[PDB]
Amino acid sequence: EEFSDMLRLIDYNKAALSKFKQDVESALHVFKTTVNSLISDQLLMRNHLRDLMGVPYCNYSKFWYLEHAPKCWLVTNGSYLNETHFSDQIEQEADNMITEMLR
Amino acid sequence: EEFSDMLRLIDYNKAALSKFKQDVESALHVFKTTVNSLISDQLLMRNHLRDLMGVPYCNYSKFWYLEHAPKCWLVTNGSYLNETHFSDQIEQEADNMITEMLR
Amino acid sequence: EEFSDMLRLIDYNKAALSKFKQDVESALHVFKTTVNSLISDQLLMRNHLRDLMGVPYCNYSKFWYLEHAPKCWLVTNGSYLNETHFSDQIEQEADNMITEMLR
Ligand code: IUM
Ligand SMILES: [Cl-]
Repeated sequence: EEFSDMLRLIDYNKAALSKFKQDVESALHVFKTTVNSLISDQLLMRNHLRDLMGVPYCNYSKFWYLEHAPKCWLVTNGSYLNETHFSDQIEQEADNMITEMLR
Repeated sequence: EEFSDMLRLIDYNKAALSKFKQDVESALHVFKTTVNSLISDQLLMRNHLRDLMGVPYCNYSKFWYLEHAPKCWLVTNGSYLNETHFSDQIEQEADNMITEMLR
Repeated sequence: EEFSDMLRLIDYNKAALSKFKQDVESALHVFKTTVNSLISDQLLMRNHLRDLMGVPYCNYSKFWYLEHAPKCWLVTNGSYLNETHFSDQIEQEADNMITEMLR
């Protein structure tokens, strides 16, 4: 069946996207952990170096800065990256549609 | 219609990819802003620490280094990350094909 | 043919995903190179600043930390990011199925 072959093509596209989303999530977890470690060490350095004491903080808060973005310090204990977890709401709706179709 | 159901499956795959591209773009903007802040603070530190004055710069330019990649300094004011914006050229061509099909 | 039009829609979804995977791989290579340069410079700084000599290393190894994640140093010469290359196993299986279908 040509019908069967087209369903298989759709299934491959769906599976390749799901695997790529998982792979990107895994990669970003490694990047996030690494960048957070650099933030922690940079803060630890700053706290142990008296020659840096006169340097002011920019006091630019996270969200305003993300929308608007030396000098002054930009990195603070508010700079840590949170985990990235991609929504599967669309894929879940597709899965619900398939279960229904399957008669 | 089986026809209608298959169009719906294609539509879900298309929408899930578009949402994931937007989500990745949002995530990379946060990562980029954070890494740029670490570059700025690292440069600010270097400029205020006399014990680092004898350390040379590698003088490896961005593009050659990206293709070829302590020691000497690697990070400079040329290291800042630019914004990432993913092409939708293929999706735009698909949208043009759909508008036409729709008779 | 409606058949021909649906194959074209599947082809656009497949191509848009392949292009996006390539684009993400290109972007992550730039981010990875940049973060590795920040690690190298942070290590170089630490090695030239006597005021940091009493600061201990956390001695948290990469894999346990990635699963479990100042203080002590988190960044070491074991923190460098490796290259990210996304599997195309599913897409390769789809390509093999298409070659076969094509009679
Ligand atoms: O510590 U004396 O410069
Ligand atoms: Cl599809």
